Amino acid sequence: TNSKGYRRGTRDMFSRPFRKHGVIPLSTYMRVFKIGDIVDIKGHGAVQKGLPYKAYHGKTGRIFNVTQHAVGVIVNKRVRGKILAKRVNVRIEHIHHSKCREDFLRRVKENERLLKEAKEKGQWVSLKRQPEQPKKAHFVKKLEEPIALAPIPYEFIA
Amino acid sequence: GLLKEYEVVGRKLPSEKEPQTPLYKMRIFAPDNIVAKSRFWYFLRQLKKFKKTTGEIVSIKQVYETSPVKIKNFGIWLRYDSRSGTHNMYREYRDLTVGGAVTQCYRDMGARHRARAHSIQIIKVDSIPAAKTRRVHVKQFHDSKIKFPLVQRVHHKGNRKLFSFRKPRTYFQ
Amino acid sequence: AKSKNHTNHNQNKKAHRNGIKRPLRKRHESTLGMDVKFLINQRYARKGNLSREESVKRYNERIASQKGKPKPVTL
Amino acid sequence: YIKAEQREIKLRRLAKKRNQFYVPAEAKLAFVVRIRGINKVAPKVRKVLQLFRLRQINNGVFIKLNKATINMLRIAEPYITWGYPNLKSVRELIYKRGFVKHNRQRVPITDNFVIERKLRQAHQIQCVEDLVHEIFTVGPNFKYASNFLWPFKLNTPTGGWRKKANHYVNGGDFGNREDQINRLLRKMV
Amino acid sequence: GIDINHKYDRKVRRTEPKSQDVYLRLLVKLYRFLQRRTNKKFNRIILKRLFMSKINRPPLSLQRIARFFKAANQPESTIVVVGTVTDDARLLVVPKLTVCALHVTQTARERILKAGGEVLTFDQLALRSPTGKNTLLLQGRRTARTACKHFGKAPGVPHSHTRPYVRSKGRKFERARGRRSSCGYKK
RNA sequence: UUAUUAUAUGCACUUGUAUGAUUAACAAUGCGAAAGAUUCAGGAUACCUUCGGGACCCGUCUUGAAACACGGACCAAGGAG
RNA sequence: AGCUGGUUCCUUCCGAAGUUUCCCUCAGGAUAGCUGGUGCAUUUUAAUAAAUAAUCUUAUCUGGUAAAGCGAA
RNA sequence: AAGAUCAAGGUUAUGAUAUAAAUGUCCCAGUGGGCCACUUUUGGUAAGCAGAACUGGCGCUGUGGGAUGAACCAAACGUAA
RNA sequence: ACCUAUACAUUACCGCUAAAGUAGAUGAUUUAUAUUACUUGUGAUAUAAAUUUUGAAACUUUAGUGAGUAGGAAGGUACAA
RNA sequence: GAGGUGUCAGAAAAGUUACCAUAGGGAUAACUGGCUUGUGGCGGCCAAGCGUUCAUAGCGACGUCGCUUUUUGAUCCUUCG
RNA sequence: GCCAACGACCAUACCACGCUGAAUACAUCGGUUCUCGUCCGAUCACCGAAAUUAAGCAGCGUCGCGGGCGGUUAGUACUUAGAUGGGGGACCGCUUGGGAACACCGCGUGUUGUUGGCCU
Repeated sequence: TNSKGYRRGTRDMFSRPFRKHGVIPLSTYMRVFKIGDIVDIKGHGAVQKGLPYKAYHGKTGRIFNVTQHAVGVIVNKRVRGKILAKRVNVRIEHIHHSKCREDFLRRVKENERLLKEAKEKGQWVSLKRQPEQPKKAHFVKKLEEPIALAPIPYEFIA
Repeated sequence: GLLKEYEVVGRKLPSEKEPQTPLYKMRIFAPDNIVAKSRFWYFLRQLKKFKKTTGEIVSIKQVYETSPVKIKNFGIWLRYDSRSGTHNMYREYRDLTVGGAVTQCYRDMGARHRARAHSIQIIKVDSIPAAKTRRVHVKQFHDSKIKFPLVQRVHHKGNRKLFSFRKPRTYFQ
Repeated sequence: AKSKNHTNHNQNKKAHRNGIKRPLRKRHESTLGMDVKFLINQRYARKGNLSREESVKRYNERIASQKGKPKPVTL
Repeated sequence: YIKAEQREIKLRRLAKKRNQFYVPAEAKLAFVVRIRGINKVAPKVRKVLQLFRLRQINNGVFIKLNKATINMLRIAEPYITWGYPNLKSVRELIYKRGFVKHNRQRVPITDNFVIERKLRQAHQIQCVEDLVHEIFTVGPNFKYASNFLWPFKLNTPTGGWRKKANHYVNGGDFGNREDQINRLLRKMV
Repeated sequence: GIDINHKYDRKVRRTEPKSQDVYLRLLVKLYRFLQRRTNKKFNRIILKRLFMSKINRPPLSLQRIARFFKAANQPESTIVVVGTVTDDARLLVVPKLTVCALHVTQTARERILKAGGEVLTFDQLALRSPTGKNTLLLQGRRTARTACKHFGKAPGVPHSHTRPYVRSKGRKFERARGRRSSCGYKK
């Protein structure tokens, strides 16, 4: 009957992968973590204090507490069955800022530029992101010679 | 199964930073414009990677049999898949049609080997000019002075009477 | 009389029926595990703020008379 | 619309004369019609079908051909046959088969006036045909226009192949049969 | 193969008050005529506000009528209460207004009429103000009830302040094991 | 410059078209023929007949009951949230 | 008696679960999940959105299976 | 660092949708004996065998189809042309 | 090409859900006219004709949908007092 | 805070019943049948060897593919009112 | 460029074998009163006088050893999704999407932050 402890299956979760071996280098702390910023939790198993319990590895939350040597990140974790909210106190040695958020911020500044540029052009804005549409009337010039070549196959050979 | 021959071309996606991915083409036997593209990727994959939808279709175009009244011998070179056993063929077909040749091919392949339309791969098409026809059955047709008996007949059933009182009458002289 | 231990069969059907249901982006901000102190002078912050157009204007008038703070940011 | 047909025809004419192959602008706008169940369907696809609004067999909606949509149509493939609908087909569908969503209730049309009815704020749209322009061209108010139509519910076409659940390549039905839908769709209305 | 006409299509909310009261429905019938015929949301919600069960209708007390007066832009105001209006002894000074209500308790009618205010029926407020001019619609405190306390009765998750369903309150009545850290666990 | 289309085409009358489930012009026939009562149309009443097709025994525990699972010959009346 | 058997009119509408946990528990309960009913508050998700819920896509994280490796530990 | 006061902002900043959704009470029944199939799999030579993962059915489902059939296929059933 | 499920399309019809109005009758509304006012043409008024006394705790009006054990709710029916 | 219930969310507990009794159970053994076929029985394939010579007259290693269900296990679907 | 101190990323910085290193300098490298630490003034503590860029360190070279990245390998492998597709089965074609790895090949062999100095 079952699995259950805490460290179940974490041979490769807490594995430092080849040539990244040792003492967690200082840049990790140098990043200032501020309440409301989106953070990704990545289990570093060499920093054994403030360990993010195995379900929380690559489950990403927003910061609602900063404490003297822990960052309290609210990960919303799918239960059987009512999404309860968990404040997990985990260290910065395991906590890395999500640049999922920066994409949003880059957009505000870009949208404001496009808005201004368009307004000074008079018309028109259309700053909302449209995914890759079936494109265009494509002219291929030979140049550099007509095509043609067909293909295949003699693919025997065991 | 409707045998129409199609020219399909496909480049592999379009970046402005990244010039002009090379343009491959094929002749494809398909009833279907979609089957023309479908086979086209599968054969393109065999040399040159190019998965649709990291793949760019390009143009789907049907090609024009040059001589459908034209009286020609075709050799087709063919690969088929048997159950434990993928092998190569050369067979020669006397047809109006490169389209008609392939349609008679899928039927013939289907029959003798149990030849799966999905299990068959085409290979190559050439029109045989002139005594390059290994083809014992084929070369019978090339023969000066080609007169040939009509062997047998085919008895429409019965009649315009279901009730044929005038007895067929296998005779015919 | 071997029964069967554990099927997660139909659990995921069950969940989507009346939705697993995400809560809220609370503009009215929840607390717990804030190191007691911030909370103490957060309480004072709210209280001392008493309201406010004259209060900001009087301390702006102090900052222009004092000017103030070349030292603090560099230390 | 008539000019639109001429532009395509002329691009092809001018190219081929200059030796050039002008390969003509890849198609926007798909019509999706439901061949399949709901029962004996996997839930990923069941969910995708509800969102499309395709509730019953042979009910069909128009769906904007985007990178977003096309992936939902892929998981939906054995469940759907789809193609590029001609303007005749869109016109046949709205005038005979086209109902309106007004506070739940599925409400006639046929009046110009009842289409002016809402869509005059989406300017230049005061007619039954002007709604189909907006659908056809994938005009900016396509979200609301497509919504306004409640899925057109369409008899059966004509001898619709026994093999049914095979990709169109295999003689199937199911697939993006492209331009060959125009024959199908016109008959199914 | 309808994907999916599942649920809910039974919805939620009373067309008509769940009451035998012949008086009550006449007010509903009156305001129902006033709804679409005269536009305006005062008719729309008072129609609904008659539908209301006795809970969701909890008694509005006279001191709540008197605090609303302290409000800016409110001195000329005929306070609407779709409800029972209850006398609050503690308000020394009860201000003048006409108050329109379904029912006014007899001790509450004397302190309105002493003020010197008028105690009014909604049908006479409908005549006066079919345009709902200078009303103020007050709704009672539902949070007060003993039933609301009991909901959420849960131990574990650092909550409740909920009141266990106890016939008798005292020592030997649920003080022990599970209320306190001493006898195993804190709530 | 030419073609096309719409507006400047009102009032009377109208078995005109539609008016959002627009079956009726027109006509023939039976017949209500006082009470009495002819004739016509229409019908898986009971039940009979003739034809096709479908119909395995309910109650129940059970994963599944027509079961070579169990109670129940048949009927009335008492008879259990 | 946690067992077996039976439980007495109809129609309409919606409509399960054999799973979780604990229990001398394992032929059973409680409990959570699924179920209905009762409603309530608001509908730009409401009566003549710049507010979401949850599925694609996109962007941004995670993973040691398939495959591959052993002239890599 | 929070609470937060004040001022600036073209188009609200992926796509379909919403059968309206969220929320509370009952602490409600019924369930706690599952069964089968695609796919993935462990034990076992294997089993109409014992046991998981995901998903659908059957359980609660006829009808049409597989001659036949709980489960497979097609399809979810108001009454009829 | 043909055959064919209670599927699918349309239509009538049942129910359930939805969505909207219905509640000046000492009054309202329609129709025809005579008179009067303004104007081409409309209204007022007089007269004559016609409709309207709504279980407004229901009807008129509308659309979408219906398998169903366990079970739940809703509304009737029968029986004795 | 400690002392403890290991059936470890916490009964305080020895045999025997072929003298037995009950309420049930095909959720469950024995037993028929069904699946399976390792094991058993029967039959092959390849062929190193035996056989004076000569692999197969009759045989046949090391291997390997089956069939049968009549061995025995494996199973518990049905049957314990 | 070099050098120092303080570092980031973390082998393009390592390894191996040579060559070279001017100047402000690290270093090489000396002395042992004192403090201080060592069995031993090797380290460590202190004093900074005589030498030297050979080494550390840095750079430069190397079809090296290793390491990075891209292609190639390979749309294969593998796999999601589909069929009243095939095969006796084991499994396998097709069809809609996604997509490796070893290997081989090419090209690089530390870059850069702060702060001070030196500049061939």
